[PDB]
Amino acid sequence: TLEGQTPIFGGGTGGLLTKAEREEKYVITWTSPKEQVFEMPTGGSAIMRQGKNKLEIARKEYGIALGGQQLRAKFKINDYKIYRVYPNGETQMIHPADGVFPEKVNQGRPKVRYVDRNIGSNPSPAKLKFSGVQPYDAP
Amino acid sequence: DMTQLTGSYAASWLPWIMIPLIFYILPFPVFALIFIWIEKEA
Amino acid sequence: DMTQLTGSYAASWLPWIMIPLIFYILPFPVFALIFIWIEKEA
Amino acid sequence: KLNYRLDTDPVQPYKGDPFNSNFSTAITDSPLARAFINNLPAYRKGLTPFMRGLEIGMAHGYFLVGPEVVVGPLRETAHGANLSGLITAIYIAVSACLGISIFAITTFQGDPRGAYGSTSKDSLRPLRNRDEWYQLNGGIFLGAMGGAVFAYLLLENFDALDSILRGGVNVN
Amino acid sequence: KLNYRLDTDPVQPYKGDPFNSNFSTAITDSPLARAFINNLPAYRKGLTPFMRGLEIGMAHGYFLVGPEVVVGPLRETAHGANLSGLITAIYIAVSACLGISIFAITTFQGDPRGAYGSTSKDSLRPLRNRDEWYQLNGGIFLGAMGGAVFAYLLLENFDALDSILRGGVNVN
Amino acid sequence: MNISDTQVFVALVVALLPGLLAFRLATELYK
Amino acid sequence: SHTVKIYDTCIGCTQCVRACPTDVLEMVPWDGCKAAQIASSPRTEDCVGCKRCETACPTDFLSIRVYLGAETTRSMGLAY
Ligand code: F6C
Ligand code: F6C
Ligand code: CLA
Ligand code: CLA
Ligand code: CLA
Ligand SMILES: CCCCCCCCCCCCCCCC(=O)OC[C@H](COP(=O)(O)OC[C@@H](O)CO)OC(=O)CCCCCCCCCCCCCCC
Ligand SMILES: CC1=C(/C=C/C(C)=C/C=C/C(C)=C/C=C/C=C(C)/C=C/C=C(C)/C=C/C2=C(C)CCCC2(C)C)C(C)(C)CCC1
Ligand SMILES: CC1=C(/C=C/C(C)=C/C=C/C(C)=C/C=C/C=C(C)/C=C/C=C(C)/C=C/C2=C(C)CCCC2(C)C)C(C)(C)CCC1
Ligand SMILES: CC1=C(/C=C/C(C)=C/C=C/C(C)=C/C=C/C=C(C)/C=C/C=C(C)/C=C/C2=C(C)CCCC2(C)C)C(C)(C)CCC1
Ligand SMILES: CC1=C(/C=C/C(C)=C/C=C/C(C)=C/C=C/C=C(C)/C=C/C=C(C)/C=C/C2=C(C)CCCC2(C)C)C(C)(C)CCC1
Ligand SMILES: CC1=C(/C=C/C(C)=C/C=C/C(C)=C/C=C/C=C(C)/C=C/C=C(C)/C=C/C2=C(C)CCCC2(C)C)C(C)(C)CCC1
Ligand SMILES: CC1=C(/C=C/C(C)=C\C=C\C(C)=C\C=C\C=C(C)\C=C\C=C(C)\C=C\C2=C(C)CCCC2(C)C)C(C)(C)CCC1
Ligand code: SF4
Ligand code: SF4
Ligand SMILES: [Ca+2]
Ligand SMILES: [Ca+2]
Repeated sequence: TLEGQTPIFGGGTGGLLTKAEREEKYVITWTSPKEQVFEMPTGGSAIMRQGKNKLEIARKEYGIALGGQQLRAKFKINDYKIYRVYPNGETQMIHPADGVFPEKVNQGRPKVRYVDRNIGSNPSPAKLKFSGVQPYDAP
Repeated sequence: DMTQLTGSYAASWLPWIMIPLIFYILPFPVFALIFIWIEKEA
Repeated sequence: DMTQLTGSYAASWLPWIMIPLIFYILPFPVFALIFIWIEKEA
Repeated sequence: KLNYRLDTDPVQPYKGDPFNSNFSTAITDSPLARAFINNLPAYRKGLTPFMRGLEIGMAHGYFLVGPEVVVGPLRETAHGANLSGLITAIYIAVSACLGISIFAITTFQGDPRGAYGSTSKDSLRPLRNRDEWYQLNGGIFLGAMGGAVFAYLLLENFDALDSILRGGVNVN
Repeated sequence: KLNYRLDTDPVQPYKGDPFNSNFSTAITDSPLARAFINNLPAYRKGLTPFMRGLEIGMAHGYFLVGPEVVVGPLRETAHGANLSGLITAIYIAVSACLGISIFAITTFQGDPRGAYGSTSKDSLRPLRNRDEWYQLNGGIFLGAMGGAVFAYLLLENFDALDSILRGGVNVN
Repeated sequence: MNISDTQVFVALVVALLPGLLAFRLATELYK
Repeated sequence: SHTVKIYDTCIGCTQCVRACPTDVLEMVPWDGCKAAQIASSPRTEDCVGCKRCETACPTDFLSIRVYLGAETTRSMGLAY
């Protein structure tokens, strides 16, 4: 379970919808040094509490925008985490994936979807006809 | 003519529609509403 | 007379029924068939 | 120094959840609005799906006859206008029932998508089973056909009913 | 030296069972035949028994009016011919619904005999419960009565419909 | 003197043959 | 989901990772550039295709490329 107190908010029209209860939902948790006003990702203003906060958001981009552009940039809060919550109740922490923010290089991270050539050396699509491989996926 | 109910006043169709509505159309639904009200479990 | 749709051609009753059939009788069932076809789960 | 003043707010979050995209207003949460909406045949507690459809069909089929009788293209004659209004109600209701049928066919495959899935909590869409939709549709069609005919019969006998409501039937 | 050549046979055993008294033919197992038959209201997947009866009755009551209107003993006058056709459809449908009722009464005692027993696997007779047969019967009667009356109304107003479908109602 | 009722009915029946063959081709192409 | 590929011309300026609004990208150790780091796309399932990363990329031509593919709920940016 995710712990924290929801920010003071009188209600809004940009909150969760059927997708939250049916497919997936996101939660962003952070700790603030004081009670202050922040902008909700989908409009309106909310008041983050003194201790640790928990906010439910419909999309992952809401958490990245709130944590990155407001918490880090404006409030100097660097401990925010984003969780993906499924209807069955399972919760996985997706940001930061390994506890280190992606913009900082961290050991043990593998190279994913790396092409060992310059982009101008991709093969022509005529060579890959009926093979099902895209030019950028070609070896 | 005096073989039917009529009205020389304005909108004489208003009694024509409202007498049935108040006296033998709506009263049974109103009684149903009151009966549901007075039978509700606590 | 020119107050109604008529036909001097053979079997002039055919447009009398075929126009309603193709244009406002069958199309909704046809759309229903296509809707079922394009929404079927894999 | 920050005072949201939520405790004295005339408009509260809906059902105490500030993040459900809804407000507690007079339309959505007042005692009269809740009593009226929740006791309509679509939401009335305990009603069987067929009984829900029957009452909805009766109400809708009855008034759908009217528009073509008064301003329709057969309005010049009483007999023709009534027939056109009855057919218009039948065509609309049958088309709607066909839509309700194919809605049930396509929605309820495996775990339904959206608001009709198993984990959905949409209180405004309580018919969560395929069987309930088909029972509702049967009630909708029969109610709409009956209500349309009831309006058709009253309009067809409007001359007699007008004498009825004025006491002209008491001459002899 | 024996070559049954079953692998290249255009007509195969039905459903892979050579000993079920059936063949895989264009009528029994072609994709179009299966799609049409299995989607008739008697077999359509997910339909409630009442909704099956409503569609079956609607179609049958509608066309049963016709035969007595055209070649019946009251065909000399339009008004009489329509009434005789409506009554004939009502009498036939009520007789059929009475037969359906007594079918359900006698078939479903204990473990039903024949194709409606618990261990029977008759894919062409899927209504295995007494409740399903009564729900079907209610839909059959109401659908047949509604379809017969719908045909009766169109035939009774045939002069109006004929002007309707020719634009003769647009003179005034 | 345009065609008669029988000719119209015959054409309707004849058109069934390309109608069924069009369905056969359409379903075969769908495979 | 969209496909995000990183080519060997990357200089490890971390600008694509900072520009991503859904955290698709991260910086991983590398040796092909002076910065000793290269961009990676482990979370392309969260990629919306905004191409903010390509705008941020300073190399010529782009060291990071986004190829729009099959659309999902999260790639369409749908809150419903
Ligand atoms: C466009 C538009 C349009 C149009 C056009 O213009 C129309 C028309 C029309 C016409 C035809 C008629 C009249 C005629 C006269 O005047 O004369 C007769 C009368 C009488 C006969 C009357 C008598 C009396 C009665 C019988 C009583 C009633 C009863 C009830 C139903 C019960 C109730 C129950 C519960 C309580 C509810 C009518 C009517 C109508 N309505 Mg119409 N509409 C429209 C609309 C609408 C809407 C929206 C809505 C809502 C939903 C609506 C409703 C309604 C109702 C309820 C109604 C009635 O009742 C009536 C009848 O049907 O009837 C029979 N619309 N419409
Ligand atoms: C002995 C034999 C015999 C006879 C005698 O001879 C008869 C007769 C007769 C006569 C009466 C009439 C015409 C008429 C005239 O011409 O004119 C009017 C028209 C109109 C009005 C028309 C109008 C238009 C409409 C309304 C439309 C349609 C609708 C639909 C129903 C819907 C559909 C839906 C889905 C898609 C299916 C009739 C009709 C008939 N049908 Mg008889 N029939 C017989 C048989 C049969 C069988 C088997 C079968 C298959 C079951 C059958 C079917 C049918 C159908 C569907 C029908 C249609 O509709 C019609 C009516 O009803 O109507 C109203 N039969 N049809
Ligand atoms: C208390 C006042 C009062 C009383 C006793 C009556 C009495 C009557 N009115 Mg009436 N009327 C009134 C005020 C009143 N009117 C007002 C203010 C209006 C204008 C909106 C009308 C408009 C009106 C029309 C259009 C018609 C009547 C008609 C009638 C007669 C049949 C009843 C009916 O159809 O009601 C119809 C009533 C209304 C359309 C609205 C009534 C509004 C009043 C203010 C409601 C009063 C509620 C009451 C005080 C609370 C009772 C509490 C309880 C404990 C007793 C009856 C003689 C009918 C008639 O003439 O038949 C021959 C008729 O067609 N009335
Ligand atoms: C492609 C050829 C073609 C076209 C465009 C039309 C067009 C028309 N016909 Mg027609 N007709 C055709 C061939 C065609 N006809 C043939 C071959 C026959 C003999 C069976 C008829 C028999 C016929 C009758 C009896 C009547 C019409 C009528 C009409 C009119 C209203 C539409 C209707 O009710 O269709 C009715 C159509 C049929 C009964 C059968 C049509 C059979 C054709 C071959 C189907 C062609 C399908 C097409 C090629 C596939 C489209 C693919 C798609 C991607 C576009 C309209 C002007 C009506 C009229 O005159 O109104 C005033 C009418 O009552 N047609
Ligand atoms: C010959 C077979 C046949 C017949 C007579 C009917 C008759 C009927 N169906 Mg139906 N239906 C059929 C096959 C048939 N169906 C099949 C195969 C399916 C599976 C897709 C359906 C699915 C279906 C649904 C989902 C619903 C109906 C409904 C209805 C009734 C209202 C009309 C309507 O909405 O049509 C809709 C018809 C279709 C969607 C498909 C019809 C396909 C057949 C082959 C049409 C044959 C017409 C033929 C070419 C021309 C004859 C008519 C003409 C001479 C006037 C009506 C009694 C409705 C009902 O019960 O009302 C309350 C309704 O909601 N039907
Ligand atoms: C007056 C005309 C009214 C409109 C035309 C009729 C519309 C519906 C007709 C087809 C319904 C059933 C579909 C096949 C029955 C069926 O279940 O087929 C099954 C067939 C194959 O499906 P799959 O490959 O997924 O395999 C599923 C298996 O069950 C069958 O192999 O898929 C189709 O839907 C067929 C191709 C699409 C449709 C092709 C075009 C439609 C016909 C075009 C030509 C019309 C000629 C008209 C002549 C009169
Ligand atoms: C009214 C009512 C209601 C509701 C209902 C519903 C929900 C309905 C639905 C309906 C529906 C759900 C419908 C549908 C429709 C459909 C359509 C309209 C379709 C169309 C299609 C088309 C047009 C196609 C096209 C195409 C394709 C896609 C492919 C191939 C080509 C073509 C062109 C063929 C309720 C219950 C509340 C109550 C009572 C009343
Ligand atoms: C919200 C509200 C309102 C409104 C209301 C409304 C909208 C109403 C409507 C109403 C209606 C719109 C109604 C209707 C009803 C109906 C009915 C009552 C029907 C009946 C029917 C019948 C009875 C039928 C029968 C049949 C059958 C079934 C079969 C055979 C044939 C016959 C015909 C017999 C108001 C503004 C006032 C006020 C405020 C609030
Ligand atoms: C149509 C229909 C159907 C159904 C059907 C059924 C299932 C039916 C049944 C029916 C039945 C189930 C019937 C029954 C009948 C019976 C009878 C007809 C009887 C008779 C009897 C007699 C004649 C008697 C005799 C005797 C004896 C035995 C002893 C003593 C002496 C004497 C002589 C009295 C279905 C569902 C498919 C679909 C829809 C339509
Ligand atoms: C297989 C096939 C076919 C055949 C088809 C058929 C056989 C058809 C029939 C059809 C029919 C035979 C149809 C019918 C239908 C019906 C209907 C659509 C009805 C409706 C009804 C109604 C709507 C009613 C209503 C009502 C009620 C319910 C109550 C009150 C009164 C009234 C009247 C309102 C052909 C050869 C072509 C081609 C090939 C394939
Ligand atoms: C006269 C008469 C009759 C009747 C008949 C009828 C009723 C007919 C009908 C007819 C019809 C009604 C026909 C139709 C046809 C159609 C067609 C011919 C179509 C075609 C199409 C096409 C060729 C195309 C196709 C395609 C493809 C291939 C693929 C994709 C899709 C589509 C569709 C585009 C009877 C025998 C009873 C009796 C004797 C007399
Ligand atoms: C109360 C309510 C509501 C509201 C509403 C409103 C505010 C409005 C509506 C409106 C509407 C919803 C309307 C409708 C309309 C319709 C129409 C306008 C139709 C028409 C039709 C016709 C005209 C037809 C014709 C025909 C015939 C008859 C036969 C064959 C041929 C033809 C096709 C020609 C809602 C939904 C929210 C919810 C529920 C309840
Ligand atoms: S396209 Fe947008 S979401 Fe996808 S990796 Fe680039 S910046 Fe991130
Ligand atoms: S913006 Fe371009 S150069 Fe900079 S780290 Fe990303 S891919 Fe490499
Ligand atoms: Ca009297
Ligand atoms: Ca007119």
